[PDB]
Amino acid sequence: GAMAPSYRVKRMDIAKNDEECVVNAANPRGLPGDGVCKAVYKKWPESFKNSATPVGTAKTVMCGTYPVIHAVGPNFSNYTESEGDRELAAAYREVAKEVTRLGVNSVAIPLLSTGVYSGGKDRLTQSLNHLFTAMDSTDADVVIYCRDKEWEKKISEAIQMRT
Ligand SMILES: CNC(=O)c1cccc2cc[nH]c12
Ligand SMILES: [Cl-]
Ligand SMILES: [Cl-]
Ligand SMILES: [Cl-]
Repeated sequence: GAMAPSYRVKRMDIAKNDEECVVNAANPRGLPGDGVCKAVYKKWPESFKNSATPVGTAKTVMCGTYPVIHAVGPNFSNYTESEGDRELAAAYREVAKEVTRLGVNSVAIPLLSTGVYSGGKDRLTQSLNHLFTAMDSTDADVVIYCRDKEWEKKISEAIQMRT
């Protein structure tokens, strides 16, 4: 475990992370996809061997010895707000199981269902709070990765409001 488990946020490409494993915002079919998923495909393409997994689950595939945790959030274009909320919470609970099983001391993680799968709604708070519910009982250092400058400030605020 980490000596003093922490949350941090960085505004940069998750393919450049400084952590012991990465969470992909995957699609259910193991396709290269777009956004985060395509960045992860360019950096760790070997990790897409038999990475297909259902919505609300996570599947780990090693790229060398580097673990890529493929976490499949719901596409809110297709799910009701109610069912999508349940599947988004479930994906993050499966990420916490995988991070624990792997024995890593740090993990890089994007906010699931906040981009192309957001159904055109701002889900920063919803996705981050499900991230915290899952990861708070883990002892890995968690480093959240984002792109937007306003999102960086809001995620940083949310982390510090708990400390
Ligand atoms: C944390 N987010 C990202 O890393 C990300 C998001 C969207 C597109 C690209 C391309 C490279 N990285 C991306
Ligand atoms: Cl960057
Ligand atoms: Cl997304
Ligand atoms: Cl962002």
